[PDB]
Amino acid sequence: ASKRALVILAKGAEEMETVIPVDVMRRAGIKVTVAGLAGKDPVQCSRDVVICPDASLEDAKKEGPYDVVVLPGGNLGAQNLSESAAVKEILKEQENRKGLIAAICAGPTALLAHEIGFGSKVTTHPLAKDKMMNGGHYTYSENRVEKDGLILTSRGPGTSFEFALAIVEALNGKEVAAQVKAPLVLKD
Amino acid sequence: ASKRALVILAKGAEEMETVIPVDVMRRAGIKVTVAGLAGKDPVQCSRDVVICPDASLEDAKKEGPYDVVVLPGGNLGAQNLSESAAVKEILKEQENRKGLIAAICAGPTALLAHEIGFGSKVTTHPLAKDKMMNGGHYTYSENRVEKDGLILTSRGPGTSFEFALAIVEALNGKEVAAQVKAPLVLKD
Repeated sequence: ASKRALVILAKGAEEMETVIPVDVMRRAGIKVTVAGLAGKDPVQCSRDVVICPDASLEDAKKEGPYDVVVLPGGNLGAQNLSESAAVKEILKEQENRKGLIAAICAGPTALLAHEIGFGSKVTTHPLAKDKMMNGGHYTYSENRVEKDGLILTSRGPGTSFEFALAIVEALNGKEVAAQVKAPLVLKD
Repeated sequence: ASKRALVILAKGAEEMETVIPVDVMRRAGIKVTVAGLAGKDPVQCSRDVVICPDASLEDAKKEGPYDVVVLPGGNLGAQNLSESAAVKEILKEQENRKGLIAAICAGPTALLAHEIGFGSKVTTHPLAKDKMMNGGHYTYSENRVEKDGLILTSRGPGTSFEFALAIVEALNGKEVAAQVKAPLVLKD
């Protein structure tokens, strides 16, 4: 009866956009797997924070399905996610089974690379808008958090808490999200 | 001409309160050393995020002095910081040379354990107030960020961005903090 989350961690990922959702989701009782794109080895994030993943993406792929797949941002991290065939397979499968897909900042540009969720309203970091909108396959939003169907997007490191709590609300409901939120000392 | 920051990382530390200041400070051009209390080995944080430190605290101690010493929160992380003699030596030295000391959430309780900054106005996480105020050696504040002399404190994971930007402003000034802040997409 426990929900499961997959966080895909690639070199150059924004470590704040990786750790906040993982932390907040585990506070909500969600079983989170931080899967290294390139294997089990430690991952050097965009600001040189080094994180040890829980598993390789190859191994975590076999232990699905997941209720949410989370794509952190970071320009170079998002590029690595966009070039990976394993990520394409995971996202297409998740879209087919109508599971939740969550991406923040530059992360949503991986959805375009893999042709995921065309026609959805999405947001990105302001600096990633032009890349996300190449071809006009999505409709752009400036909301700090945007959810259209099974596609949940957010804008930047400073929206990471709202992004993470939106996932919790989608998976575990509004009451759990509010309980998890109070001890964090968030402003609004 | 480069400012230097020391972040002391112990088991049970709150990984969000560790990664946000490190990331934000490196965005500000500050040279940050994430020093493992127990050595160079990876550190399991409070929500099971595993971080590889840049150096052992023993090694980082020799490469001082630092313009700021940063103590993350996390109840068990703060207890480990409070029991460490090496931390006592670093903090007392930092206080004598009138360097900045920054602690967030449960982190400020390590200041009480090591008799640092008595008489200062400080804040903590609401759940750590009673422990911080044992003996009445400080004056308590409910501000999200509190700075009294060389003691800078903050309340919780949700104040981590404001806590980190206050450090940048103290070290590099108000203009740099504002430049670093804009791309984060913070609300206020």
